[PDB]
Amino acid sequence: SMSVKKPKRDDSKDLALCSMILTEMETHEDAWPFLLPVNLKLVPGYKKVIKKPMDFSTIREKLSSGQYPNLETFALDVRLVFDNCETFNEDDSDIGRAGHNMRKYFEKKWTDTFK
Repeated sequence: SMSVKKPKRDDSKDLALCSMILTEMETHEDAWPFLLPVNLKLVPGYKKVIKKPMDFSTIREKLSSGQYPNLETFALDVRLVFDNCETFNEDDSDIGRAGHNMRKYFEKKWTDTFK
């Protein structure tokens, strides 16, 4: 509350560390459904159904330009990429399985780096 604060967690390396995680997600062999925005002209149903599209390139641009106020807003956009994928793709598809694999990979890196 006013003039009463928990001890200051060091957040000075968060930008760099989120960049490294994002590099490792970019270079994973199952990243290919997630590298670029879904083409809304060429994928019937996507625009109407997926209210907030998100992809790795868009997270990279937001990160590089100071559009994440903190490390949690960064994790929300990463998770959004996988929630969107589950919304549109069957579990038993190459893309559906890719999404599950990447989400696992992300959550471990996140825990090991920050928890």
